[PDB]
Amino acid sequence: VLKENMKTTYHMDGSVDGHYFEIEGEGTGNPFKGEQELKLRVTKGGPLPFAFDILSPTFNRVFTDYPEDMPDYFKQSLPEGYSWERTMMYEDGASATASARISLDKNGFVHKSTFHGENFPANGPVMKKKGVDWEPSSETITPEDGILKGDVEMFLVLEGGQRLKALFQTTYKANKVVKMPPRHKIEHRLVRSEDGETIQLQEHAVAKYF
Repeated sequence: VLKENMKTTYHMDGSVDGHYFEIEGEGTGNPFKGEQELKLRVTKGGPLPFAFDILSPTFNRVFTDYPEDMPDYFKQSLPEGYSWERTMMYEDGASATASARISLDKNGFVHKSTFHGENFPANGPVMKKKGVDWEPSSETITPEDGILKGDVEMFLVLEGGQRLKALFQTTYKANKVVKMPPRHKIEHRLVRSEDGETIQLQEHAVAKYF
């Protein structure tokens, strides 16, 4: 079941323009408040030649503060969990796809993901490691049959305050029939920091009615 402090173990396999890498880590969060903290480590292919921010939204909508009367697609999917697939199109022609499965083991959540990135310009801000943080965002969640579609414009903040724009589209798929919500939005705030070789992420997400 689900408790007010849930742990996660993370593993990602990925590549960006031919550079293979793997990341492992741990998280804790309150899924009813929509808050989580993650500690991540590059275990293969480090150091990464690209800004970490292009990966950070891959690292679980169970951690969303949902109103009491709104159907919670992600919490309903437990214990079996859910999976998602995402495309990410940047304004400079770079593109990425990511996918993840969210399941449970004896300690809490198991988060397994892959990432594939392509055509990030060599002199662009991602390959120059100029990313600082994503802007807070508002993602439109649209039910279609038994799955959810997510659409969010994302803005990567660079050093100096310039933004790099991207369009994120996601399909969320529970393993079973759940009660579908209405069309709604999820507001996110994802913040990145570091402690030595450890990447730290914090997310707060809140579902809201239109």
